[PDB]
Amino acid sequence: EVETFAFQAEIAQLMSLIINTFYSNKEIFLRELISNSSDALDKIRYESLTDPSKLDSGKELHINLIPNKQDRTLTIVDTGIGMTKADLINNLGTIAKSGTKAFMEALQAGADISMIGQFGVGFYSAYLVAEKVTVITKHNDDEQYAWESSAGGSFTVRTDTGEPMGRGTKVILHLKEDQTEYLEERRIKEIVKKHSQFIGYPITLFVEK
Repeated sequence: EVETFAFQAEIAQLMSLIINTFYSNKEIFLRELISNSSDALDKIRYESLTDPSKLDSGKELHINLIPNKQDRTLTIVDTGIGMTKADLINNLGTIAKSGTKAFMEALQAGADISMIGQFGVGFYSAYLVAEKVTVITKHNDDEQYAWESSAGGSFTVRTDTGEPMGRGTKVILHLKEDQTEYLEERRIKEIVKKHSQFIGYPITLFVEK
């Protein structure tokens, strides 16, 4: 049972700008997603300070990067607070309407696409490198859900029957054909060291057979 939704017009505009603008510095997508994971981990850590049972769904607070060359996917897994169904529908827990408004003024007033995370909408930088994004998420207060979009103005939400997650978020990037450098170990390591060297959670880069 799959529900299909229209993006708000402003978010559709943000996504088309990300997809259509010539902009070579695509690697920042990974910094933005890792920063989102760190923010999500901070949130469940804070809740756990006054309620330890918040971590009954998993005590480890971490970020995994899982490349798969056969599937042409890069998956960013975190054990943060996760998202409810309502969060997913409401632009993956972001204030994306007002954030987009600010970002697009900045782009005409000098800024470039790499500054996107300063406006709270860094998630959508995934579409610099992905033709499709799948988000699997589990929040303590809701069931496990899958969000998905290939842009084009719509996204889907369904209950996820896949592998149970415990708590957190998985962002599956179905990479564009010309963006497979982001599956190579040495490229991912370089980007993490350049842009994510001070993230306060372990980031484990998985290797492949």
